[PDB]
Amino acid sequence: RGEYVVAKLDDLVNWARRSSLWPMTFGLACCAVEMMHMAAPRYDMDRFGVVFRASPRQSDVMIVAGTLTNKMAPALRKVYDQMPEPRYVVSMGSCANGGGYYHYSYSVVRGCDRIVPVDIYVPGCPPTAEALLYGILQLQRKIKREKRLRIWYRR
Amino acid sequence: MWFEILPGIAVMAACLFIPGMATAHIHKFTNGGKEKRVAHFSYQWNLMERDRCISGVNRYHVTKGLENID
Amino acid sequence: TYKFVNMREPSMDMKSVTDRAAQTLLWTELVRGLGMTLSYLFREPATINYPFEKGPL
Amino acid sequence: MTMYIAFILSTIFVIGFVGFSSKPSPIYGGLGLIVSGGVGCGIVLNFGGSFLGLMVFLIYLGGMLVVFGYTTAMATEMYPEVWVSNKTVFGAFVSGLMMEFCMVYYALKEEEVEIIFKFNGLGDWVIYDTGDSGFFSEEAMGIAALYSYGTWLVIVTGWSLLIGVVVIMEITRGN
Amino acid sequence: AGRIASFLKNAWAKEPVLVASFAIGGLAIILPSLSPYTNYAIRINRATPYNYPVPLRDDGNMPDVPSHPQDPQGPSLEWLKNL
Amino acid sequence: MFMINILSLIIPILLAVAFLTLVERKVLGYMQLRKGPNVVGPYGLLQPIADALKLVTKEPLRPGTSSISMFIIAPILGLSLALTMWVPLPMPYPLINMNLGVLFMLAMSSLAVYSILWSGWASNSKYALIGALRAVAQTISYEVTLAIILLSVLLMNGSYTLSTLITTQEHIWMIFTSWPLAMMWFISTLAETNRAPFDLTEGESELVSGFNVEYAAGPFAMFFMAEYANIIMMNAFTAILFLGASHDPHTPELYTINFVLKTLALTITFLWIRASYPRFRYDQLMHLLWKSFLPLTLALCMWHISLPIMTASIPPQS
Amino acid sequence: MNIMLTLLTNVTLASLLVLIAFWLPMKFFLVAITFLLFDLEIALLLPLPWASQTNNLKTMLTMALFLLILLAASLAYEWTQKGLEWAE
Amino acid sequence: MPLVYMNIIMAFAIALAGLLMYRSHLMSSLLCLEGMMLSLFIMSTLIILNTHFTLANMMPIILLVFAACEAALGLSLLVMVSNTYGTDYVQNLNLLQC
Amino acid sequence: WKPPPWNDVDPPKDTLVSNLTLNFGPQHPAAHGVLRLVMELSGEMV
Ligand SMILES: CCCCCCCCCCCCCCCCCC(=O)OC[C@H](COP(=O)([O-])OCC[N+](C)(C)C)OC(=O)CCCCCCCCCCCCCCCCC
Ligand code: SF4
Repeated sequence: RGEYVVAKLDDLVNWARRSSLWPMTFGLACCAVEMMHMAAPRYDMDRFGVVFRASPRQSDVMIVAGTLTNKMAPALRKVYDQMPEPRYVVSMGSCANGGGYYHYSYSVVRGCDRIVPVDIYVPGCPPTAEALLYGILQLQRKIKREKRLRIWYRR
Repeated sequence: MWFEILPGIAVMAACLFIPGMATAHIHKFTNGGKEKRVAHFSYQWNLMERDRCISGVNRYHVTKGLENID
Repeated sequence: TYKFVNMREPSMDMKSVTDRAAQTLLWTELVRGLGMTLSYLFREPATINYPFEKGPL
Repeated sequence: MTMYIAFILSTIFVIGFVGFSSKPSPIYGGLGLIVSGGVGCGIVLNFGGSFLGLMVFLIYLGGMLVVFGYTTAMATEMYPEVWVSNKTVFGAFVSGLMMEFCMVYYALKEEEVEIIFKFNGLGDWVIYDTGDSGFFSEEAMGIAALYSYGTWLVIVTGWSLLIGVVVIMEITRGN
Repeated sequence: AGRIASFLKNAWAKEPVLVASFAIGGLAIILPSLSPYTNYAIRINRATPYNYPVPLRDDGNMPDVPSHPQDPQGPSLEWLKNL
Repeated sequence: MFMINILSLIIPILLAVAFLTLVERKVLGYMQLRKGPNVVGPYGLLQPIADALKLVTKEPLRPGTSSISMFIIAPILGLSLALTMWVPLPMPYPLINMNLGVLFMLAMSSLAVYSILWSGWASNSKYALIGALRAVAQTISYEVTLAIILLSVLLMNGSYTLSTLITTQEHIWMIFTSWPLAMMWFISTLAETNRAPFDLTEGESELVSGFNVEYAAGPFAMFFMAEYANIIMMNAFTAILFLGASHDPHTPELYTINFVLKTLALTITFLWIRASYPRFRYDQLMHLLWKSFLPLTLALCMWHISLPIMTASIPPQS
Repeated sequence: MNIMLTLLTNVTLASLLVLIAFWLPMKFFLVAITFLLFDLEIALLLPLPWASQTNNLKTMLTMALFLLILLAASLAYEWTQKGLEWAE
Repeated sequence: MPLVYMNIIMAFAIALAGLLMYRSHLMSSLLCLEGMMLSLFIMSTLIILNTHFTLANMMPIILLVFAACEAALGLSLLVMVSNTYGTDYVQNLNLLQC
Repeated sequence: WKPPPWNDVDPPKDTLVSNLTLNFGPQHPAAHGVLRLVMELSGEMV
């Protein structure tokens, strides 16, 4: 059936994208170091897709780790547009989520939502290294429940 | 452990196996259970046309020996 | 108390220059670096199998 | 077809020359010569001359022309003209097209082209000789005489290259 | 003498690649001169019949040239056989 | 007939190139004490498929400063070159028995540098342009030693026929006769193939991606696969040159087993060598090349030309 | 023919899989010029293998080694007068 | 005479016209001068290989190794007029009016 | 047409330098993160 055909194609594309993200590091503060332990063998992430290819052009998901500043605001943003789609951003830690410990400050924008469309939020100050692995995994399952080719078929 | 890279290695050996057997077996099939007669110099070339033209079926690989002449 | 670090002196004798010349031509400290990584290849990994394995707290 | 393959390649060789003779952007002009260099070896290859042909790939196409476009890369203006750009460049290209079309048409119908050199218009293959070469490649055994008969050639070409190395520094020294 | 030996020793101390290059190039230029197999290399080089041994018109008075290919007269490469 | 052999050669080569990404992330990790790609696919057998599929489904970006004409020929000029370079490889009986195969392999190896040169010009960015400029200059500087090493090695072998390699290297590996040139050759392979300590462009942080600075998924598949493609072969060329196997005419299976294992082991060392050494600074590349590698190679060519004359050991070209 | 067929098939495969990826989704000069001169001098001794089998290889020995020392001589003059120590 | 040689002979002529006519850039002129010796190389090899003039195989290799020496000189001069004038445009090279 | 310079030295033009001021920092993990660097260089020499 036609819906089966578009379902198999949807699974094939979704399974590929969710399983082989190529995140680009945008660590700015202590939120960078603890994600950078996910690189350490204890919570290896290269076990599933996410690898060292880096090269923000060759990146699917962006992890914004640390406090976001007003002078950092445009340069981070222009990175996001240059990042080709499907682009998703991961909000790392209380500071990148909603400003955290510097919410009432003049050189920080409260949260990354004011700048980029945040798809996933990982609480912590800093979030434990494995907790981000869960956040990546839940983002992986978020891609699994995507119906790009299905929604096109309805149209 | 360390042997978890072996199945990653083994599949490669299967992939690189294909060119080795193919270009050898295809040679055997296109030469009739033989190998492609190399022609690195003129002698090795007109030798083939000598054999290709005498065979009658215009194939160098098929060879007629003592049973042909009297 | 204190201690220098880069105060080693290179010996100019026939023996010492031979090892250094051998090291430069026949790369040995590079091979020593190779041996360090290779010995670690046969070392078991410490990759916690998330989510099934979870880090200690 | 396949009989005219040397003619076919020779035709691409001529139009390849119009590519860089029209003087386009130096990178694009180099590319037009790169293909022209590539096909020219095939013309040599079809006549034999494997080693002589292979150099055109190696020491000229992958050689002289690599540093050629390399110089154009770090030199030249910030606005490189795209092949169309100046109407003269396309005018030169179409100009090169009409020369090769008129002769080739004249070549394949009347076969009596007399432009400068009188040349009769037959296929490429009616010029090859006949005979077996034994067990030695004629091209390979010819340039291998560089060290058995190429006595005065090696002495002079070697000396000039050493002077070539010294002249390039002296000009590039900047006094 | 003493300075020359010290010159070589410090050359090997800091510049071991070049002294290796000069030594190898230094040798590679002089053994081929006094080599005892160089003449052998030439001898086997001419003893490779690329071109056919065209026969000669038998007018007599020449015993060195064999009448038959298997005849003992004429050159032989028995030396090439054992070496 | 002929065409079925063409796919039977290039297609398994291409599918092996995709998989090499897995081991690059895995055997490094098993040395880095990591695990390598394991979760996706059994034992990470499916990660290269996941890697390759998004690159052929992600959006292909063409920067406005990039000439689309130059943006498309270069990836084809690179990948196709790697595949046609495989045609004279002496797999038992080679697909192409070019008597000048050694020159044939080297000639289009020089053709490879046009792939990076045009891409650096096509990208048209200040940092990108200089990154390619001081990348091509590296590769060309390493070809002169490449040619000299080749010239010395086949001088003792014979003619340039790649099939003759298995004949000269009958009883002893050729490395036992030119081991000072073998490491001279091996490091030269490490530099043309653009791998650490000469990763340079493709360095994940050296030039972030070098030839892939602005060049992302889509056409970037034919520009990050080609470099890995030359890795398997240029090591395999070393395998034929110095580690030649035996070939029984009645059983070409033995040489297929031996050569593939030898070239696969060499590629392991090639992947071993990235995970054990830093990256040469630009000046250090030329300092290593012109002033230490270049003079030594000349001296060894001095030695290897006289030695057959020294011992009456000239090889038969026919 | 076979050679042309091989290269033609490679181009189409590169072209085909490119299309699916596009529609379905003084120092710098000196290193160049020094390589150019060395590369040209390299092409001189490429015919060496067959030249090693000439019938007067003694004259070959003097002159094949001649080009190689000139390769060294060209580098030696380059090295001593700065040269390979590129402008920095 | 075979049309492949006339194809080469014009190839010199179109290269000759490009070298003489000039448009803007000395890079293109140096490129045009290289097509000169290029078309000379195939023409030389074609005649020499056809006639089995064994010793004459000398000249093709000798031809371009000396033609490349023009590139060694020609390329160097360009960068100097590029260093001083800026762009290497021929129009800039007019100081020696007198 | 002005007379040629007596010393035969034509007058130098102004500077023709290409000292691009590279912007290191907020794109490269090479800068370890937020390390915007402003510096000019002679192609390679800072
Ligand atoms: C009768 C005998 C005739 C022949 C005799 C020949 C001479 C004796 C033998 C000499 C040694 C062999 C030839 C020279 C080799 C070294 C060349 C050189 O420049 O060395 C110094 C060079 C440069 O050392 P450097 O830069 O520290 O010092 C050089 C000298 N100055 C400072 C003055 C410039 O060392 C290297 O290049 C190091 C290696 C760089 C690449 C990194 C990866 C290395 C991987 C090593 C392990 C794997 C090996 C695989 C081997 C192949 C396997 C198939
Ligand atoms: S959320 Fe906490 S750990 Fe993360 S950047 Fe802010 S203060 Fe630092």
